[PDB]
Amino acid sequence: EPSPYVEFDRRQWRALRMSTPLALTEEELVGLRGLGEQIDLLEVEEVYLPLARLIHLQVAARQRLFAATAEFLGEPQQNPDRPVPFIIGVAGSVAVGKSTTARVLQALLARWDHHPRVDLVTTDGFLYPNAELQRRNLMHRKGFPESYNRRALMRFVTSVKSGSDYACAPVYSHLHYDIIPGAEQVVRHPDILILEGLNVLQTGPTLMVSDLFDFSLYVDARIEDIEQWYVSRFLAMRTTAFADPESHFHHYAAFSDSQAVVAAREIWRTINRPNLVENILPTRPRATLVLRKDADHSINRLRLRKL
Amino acid sequence: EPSPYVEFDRRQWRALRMSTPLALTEEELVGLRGLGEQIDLLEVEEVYLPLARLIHLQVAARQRLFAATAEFLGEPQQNPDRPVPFIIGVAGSVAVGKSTTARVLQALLARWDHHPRVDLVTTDGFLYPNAELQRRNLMHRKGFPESYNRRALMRFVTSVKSGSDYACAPVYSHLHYDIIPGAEQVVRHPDILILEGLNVLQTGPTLMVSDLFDFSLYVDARIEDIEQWYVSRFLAMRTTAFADPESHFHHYAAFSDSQAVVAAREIWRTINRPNLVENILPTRPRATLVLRKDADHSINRLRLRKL
Ligand SMILES: Nc1nc2c(ncn2[C@@H]2O[C@H](COP(=O)(O)OP(=O)(O)CP(=O)(O)O)[C@@H](O)[C@H]2O)c(=O)[nH]1
Ligand SMILES: Nc1nc2c(ncn2[C@@H]2O[C@H](COP(=O)(O)OP(=O)(O)CP(=O)(O)O)[C@@H](O)[C@H]2O)c(=O)[nH]1
Repeated sequence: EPSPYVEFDRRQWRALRMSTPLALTEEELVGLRGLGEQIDLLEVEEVYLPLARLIHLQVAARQRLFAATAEFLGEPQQNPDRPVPFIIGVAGSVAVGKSTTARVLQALLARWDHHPRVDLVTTDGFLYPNAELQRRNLMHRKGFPESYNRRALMRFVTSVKSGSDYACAPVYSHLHYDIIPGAEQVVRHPDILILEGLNVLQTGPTLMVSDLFDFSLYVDARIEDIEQWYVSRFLAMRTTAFADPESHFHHYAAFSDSQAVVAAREIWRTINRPNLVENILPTRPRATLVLRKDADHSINRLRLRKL
Repeated sequence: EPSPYVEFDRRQWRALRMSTPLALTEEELVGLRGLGEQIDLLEVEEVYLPLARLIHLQVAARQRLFAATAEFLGEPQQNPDRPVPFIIGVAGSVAVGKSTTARVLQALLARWDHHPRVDLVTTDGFLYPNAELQRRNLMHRKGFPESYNRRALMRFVTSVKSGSDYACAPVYSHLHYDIIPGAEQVVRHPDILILEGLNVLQTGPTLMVSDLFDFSLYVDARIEDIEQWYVSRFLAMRTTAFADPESHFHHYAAFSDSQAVVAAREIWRTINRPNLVENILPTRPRATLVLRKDADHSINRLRLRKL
């Protein structure tokens, strides 16, 4: 049975590091690591460094492709001070670590030669504001496809990849649980743009952001493990984020372990699980590379699309 | 407003012919032309020849891309006596001419230098047999996504593109309105494979045939024009295909003009229109190139995906 995919284990995958330099300290790793995430410098050596290699190889080859269409159109030859930006999508469930994965990947690629401008944008900024979610009856569907201004997101990525000088994305506060009035993230003709979100890999009756990806990543794990990571991280946040009297979720700080397990389980069951099953997981088959995590957060298997 | 697309008119498009040779007679054109289709050598010069150019340019550049992943995997370098087959998808409504478009495109590419093996497979062969359609209650949904063994189709294209020596597709009889017992089409490591069908561009919760396309075409026209072409061609077939006493639809030969208009309109309304609206048209936004036809069958506008 021939297949579009090839599976790896860490053994096999790490061999494809060749001689890529590790350009990242313990202190820097820390700054990118989210609460509960186990990633260390080893994993970055054996997992993220082959990945960065693969991407370097594909960036050049992906340029050929746009140049051919340029040659065809008889267009001015492509300004080397600004090629067509490489778009990378990073998807997966709440609590699976995908955000850390994208930050880390950003760090690795910013540290190539001649030092490529590598931007990272999360789809948080494209959530509808709370007022607008209330209007659409979606205050309990935050993270579902329809809780996003998908049109604005598509405008953004399309703006960037088409070679615009600058594009703006709004900005989300996790503290306040809402979009920040007046705040903008500004992205200026990067060489690489990484876009990270739950549903970035979605497809539809219209051209979407996944149709612009030159490369995509989906961070995966058994569903019960993710529930565990999610519940655990919720308990943990009682003394970090919820501890802030400003936090929209301050009332959670005073929960008992079991009150907090109960609350976390109910949010998992009513929001995050259904989203993962109905929307996120169906996008996995299209990802260039799946990073499979064992119950301890450790990436031990990988699935690559060779077709 | 930046855009993934660039629109052309025939004027603009035909200029991109450069100096591509026309390698096709009137007699050969005829043999590829379906009943009711207006395509002539002019249209092939001004429309199909830029298209063949664009494709030649992209075939080489698409090879870079697979070689990079090969370089990454540290794989044996790619046998030049057999590169990774270029897959082209051709979609659109019943009666819009897409089949002619694909035959013609096959002819043009088979007539390049060193003479590339260019296969053409229609998704007809992958219809479930009638007995099996009856079982699924789908004898009046022929052409809808679910009337196809999509799994077998995916196995086929995956087989070919992965570099298999041979792959087999079943074969459909239009005469008998059913799959032909024992019949196989055999495709042997072509350089280019064209896959033509109503829904080939569909997407889904699984990796599908559209995810293997390196290039896609969608032949388009105003919906009322296609109904007209369909109705007209149905009347016409009273003295061609239906005229055969063997034809599954022989009883249609004896219809009056207006009886035949009535029958054709009802099939349009109950089958072909709903399929076009619900399934085929939503795939248009993803096509590399849309070929837009005026009420006379003439391709006068084109939409290209530059992103
Ligand atoms: N204030 C607050 N922040 C949260 C909450 N849940 C998640 N976050 C933060 O918002 C972002 C969303 O995390 P999540 O959606 O689970 O994805 P993830 O990829 O697992 C996040 P990472 O890899 O950094 O741990 C993360 O940066 C996380 O630290 C919450 O309930 N309250
Ligand atoms: N025997 C028979 N053949 C049909 C009938 N309708 C279409 N065909 C033939 O089967 C194929 C399906 O045509 P259709 O699905 O309309 O697509 P198309 O791209 O417009 C076909 P072309 O470009 O060759 O005219 C074509 O080769 C056509 O000649 C029919 O009712 N009976």
